[PDB]
Amino acid sequence: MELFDENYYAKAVANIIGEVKDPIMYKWFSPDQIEDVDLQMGYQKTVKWDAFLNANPTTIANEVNTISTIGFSSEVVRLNYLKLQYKFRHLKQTSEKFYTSDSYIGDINNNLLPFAQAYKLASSEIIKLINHFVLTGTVSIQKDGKNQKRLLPNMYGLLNMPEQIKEEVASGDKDKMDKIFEKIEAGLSKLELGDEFSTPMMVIVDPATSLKLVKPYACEKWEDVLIQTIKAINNREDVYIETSNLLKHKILIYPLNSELIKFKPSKYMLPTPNEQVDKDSTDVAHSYIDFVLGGLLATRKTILQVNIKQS
Amino acid sequence: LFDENYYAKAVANIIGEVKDPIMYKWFSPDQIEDVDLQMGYQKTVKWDAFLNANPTTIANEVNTISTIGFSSEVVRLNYLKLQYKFRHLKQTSEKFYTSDSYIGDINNNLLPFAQAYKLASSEIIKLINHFVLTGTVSIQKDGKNQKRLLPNMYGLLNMPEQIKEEVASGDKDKMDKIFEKIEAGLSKLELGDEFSTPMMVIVDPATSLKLVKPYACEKWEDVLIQTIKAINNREDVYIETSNLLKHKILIYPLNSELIKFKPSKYMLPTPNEQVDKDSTDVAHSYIDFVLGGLLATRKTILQVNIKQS
Amino acid sequence: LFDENYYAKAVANIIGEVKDPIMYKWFSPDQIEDVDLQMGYQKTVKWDAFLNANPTTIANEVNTISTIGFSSEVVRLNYLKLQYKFRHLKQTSEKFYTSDSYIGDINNNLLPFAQAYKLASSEIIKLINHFVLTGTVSIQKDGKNQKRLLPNMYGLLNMPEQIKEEVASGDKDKMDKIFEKIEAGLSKLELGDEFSTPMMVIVDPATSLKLVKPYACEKWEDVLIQTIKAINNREDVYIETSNLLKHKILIYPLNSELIKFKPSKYMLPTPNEQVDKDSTDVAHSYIDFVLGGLLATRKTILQVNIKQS
Amino acid sequence: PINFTEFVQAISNTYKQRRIQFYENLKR
Amino acid sequence: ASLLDSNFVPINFTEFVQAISNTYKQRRIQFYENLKR
Amino acid sequence: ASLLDSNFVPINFTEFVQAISNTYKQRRIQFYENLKR
Repeated sequence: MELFDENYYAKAVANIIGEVKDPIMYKWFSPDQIEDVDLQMGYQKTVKWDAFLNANPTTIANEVNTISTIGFSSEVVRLNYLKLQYKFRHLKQTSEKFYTSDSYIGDINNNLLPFAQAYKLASSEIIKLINHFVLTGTVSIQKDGKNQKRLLPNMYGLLNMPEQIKEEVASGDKDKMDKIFEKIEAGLSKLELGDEFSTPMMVIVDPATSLKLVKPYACEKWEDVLIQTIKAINNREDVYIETSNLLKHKILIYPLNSELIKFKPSKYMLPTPNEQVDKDSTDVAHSYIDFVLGGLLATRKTILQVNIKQS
Repeated sequence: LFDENYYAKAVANIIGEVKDPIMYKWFSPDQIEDVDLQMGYQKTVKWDAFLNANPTTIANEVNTISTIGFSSEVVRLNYLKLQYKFRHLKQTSEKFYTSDSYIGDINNNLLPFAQAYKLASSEIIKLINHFVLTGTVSIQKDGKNQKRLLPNMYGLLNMPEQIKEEVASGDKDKMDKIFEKIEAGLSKLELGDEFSTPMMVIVDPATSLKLVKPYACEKWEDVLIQTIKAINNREDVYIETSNLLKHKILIYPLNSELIKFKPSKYMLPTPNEQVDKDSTDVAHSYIDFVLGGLLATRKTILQVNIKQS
Repeated sequence: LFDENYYAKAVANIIGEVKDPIMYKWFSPDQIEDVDLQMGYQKTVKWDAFLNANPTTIANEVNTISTIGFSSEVVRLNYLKLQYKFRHLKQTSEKFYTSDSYIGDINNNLLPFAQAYKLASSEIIKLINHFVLTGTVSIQKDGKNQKRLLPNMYGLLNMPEQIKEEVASGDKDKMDKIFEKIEAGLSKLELGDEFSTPMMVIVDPATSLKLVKPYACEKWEDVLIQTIKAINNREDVYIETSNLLKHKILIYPLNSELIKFKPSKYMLPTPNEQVDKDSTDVAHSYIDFVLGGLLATRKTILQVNIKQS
Repeated sequence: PINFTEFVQAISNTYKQRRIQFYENLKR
Repeated sequence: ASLLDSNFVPINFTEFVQAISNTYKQRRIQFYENLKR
Repeated sequence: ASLLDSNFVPINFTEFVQAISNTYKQRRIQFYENLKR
């Protein structure tokens, strides 16, 4: 600390608040795959209608009244949605003229901020948490991933969706890209796209997997070989590769087709302020933010999840 | 003003012929933001929010809800004001030196004010570029006799609390060892959630020459580009060469959320009102400029030094 | 004037059918600046500035401020005027030689003034291009009977104080030795702070044939381009083939701050007012042109000569 | 917005418009 | 207020310096707009 | 003053030569404009 009036030389003040940006989960879905629904909490049932041919068509020659038939079928799927809330403290609106100068926004000593800035920061944090839930299917605030919040049934993410293809790379081959690629080939062979195979594909990997991929193939790269392998099965359409720090020794492969994978989030999934505001005789007030989780829908055996066991 | 002061008019008329600083190629347009300051310091406060616990399920009645905290961090950036003086011809005496081909005295190296100001501004811009790239102010090729600067005034090369790698003099010409050190630094890089950003690499001419050698039909430049793409979410990687560096490799992201250049709006050369006059035909003028204003997140810059001894 | 001078009228009407010189492909648009001089010498003065000491910190009271000095350099360029004479038919006589679909005596090799001027201008432009590329004037395939030229009249190939490399006759077919010499010359090249500029390479047809050979799935041309990109801050590198060269390789930047062409604005062919006339149908006309005006900084051109004996 | 319900609906519409704009401006 | 604006007429040295700063900022913006990596 | 203009009527040989030089300069500028390396 300087013993002279150093505050005199503080002739410029810049405050970094950021801005509520678009969630990064939008990059993992096509524009057609996302469709909002009107719900806050509970379950919603979606019915898929289907048709099939019972026999060969009938030739219309001379007189005939016995024609082949076309049958129909239905399937009911139930999706659960959960409502969650967070609380944050902020300055009361009438105290801003006393707690805010031209070179200040709030109490630096007490970390007290006005409602707009506090809401923006909280919204950013909640959007990050929502992105983590969508990518992983679990809710946690620890880097270890433990202390997970128990969730409702029929609430899954891409990583933990049941009835999908799961491959495991043994701890003895955790650093063998050849073994990893063999497992990936097995999963791709077990993939079942049916008549919707002509679709773009998306791959999500962890930084260690990306580092291994950019290595030369054992002058070609493992990434190029994987792209060619995926193009072999997706009718040689676009294959996108992404890296996320939220994953750990996991590889996710899935198509960007609405006929197989859909996202029906609640129209209140993103953070929304609550009407209740706690007030008292002091200058500190509290506010609440609501958000809704759930809504991922997938067909059977259309997602490949590879886990590289570390030990 | 132009009717009374000729020097201001001349500066306004000639200011368009000064080339732009080359430091603009080391930053993205979003990374640079001017500030209104000449001498002193600027306090920057960054506000953050954190989650105390898991969110609370809104079911039935409940009064205890999880909280979201807040925190602040204060950053102090120092700015310094510097000046230069130069001699030039007098406006009322230029006519006695306006030759058919040029204006000025070749014998005495005396120039018109406009040309003298243009040359001085170009030199000062070069010095500013050198300071921004290196963080030190010197006019010698050896880089010694450095001007002492205030604390919290750092460049891209001397920024503290960053990643530093050193290649031993025994391995001074082994691109494999240099790339091993580069890989170690890239692994130690911490870009967090902002890793999806373009990257910038600056190398000295010797390293640029070494990069185009075949990889021990692929090149070390291609290998380095792929390695950096492995961590920057496979986005753009730019490579630049600077004669101001000597056996130094600089790698940093072009992200406004990690590295920000907040220079003073008076950083570039600006004429001073004071003009020294006497009974002779020689007058002196002053040029002012401001140095300082680089802010970087901790552990976001990789600096590799190849020791020569 | 056109009502009186039929020859001027014809020159104006047919001036547009002469193709542009190929020497324009060897220079950037900013590198060429015309001058107003037919014959004589012109002195060009280049000014520079330098920093005498470290800048002065402005704080409290101070009168002793660091100074900025200036320097000058004078360069003299020589320009030469040359003329050619050609015979042609007369305007009042063309009507008696206007044959079917052509005009002129096939037996006597006499042409109308417009066609004769066009052909002569094309030949003179070819000669000017040869002089600009080589710096010598000759009309023989052996390059002998050269016209002696004035000092300070240099071409790209014969400019002094540049990097000159020689490949021995025993290694005339060893592309590895040739490329080693090229790398040595590139290392000796000195561009300073102007290294960020496009580069131009000119080669003979034999060297062009050798370049496309496999490198000892990569080509010698590719390796050369990568090597030049290593030094020129990875700017554009252009490759040109000229039949005016023999076992020579020219490498030089396209930066106007290093190499500048200041030709006379009368360098290209121009008709003369004097026309020889007599009682016959044959007349004579004169075409003027100007040579000289290439200026280059020291150690900025690499000239590799592959000895054949 | 007359009331909090309309305010919430406006927020949801703004979020939807932002998502649509992001997908329109996205180039893979 | 910038030196590029021909209609701009400075009144004093402070306005002249502000015009110089604005001109520098505009030139930086123009360079970034015209840059193509 | 260039030979490209249809409205240009030279008065004397000096003007004609100046027009020729201007035409050559304009042709050089046009060639560099249309050149794509």
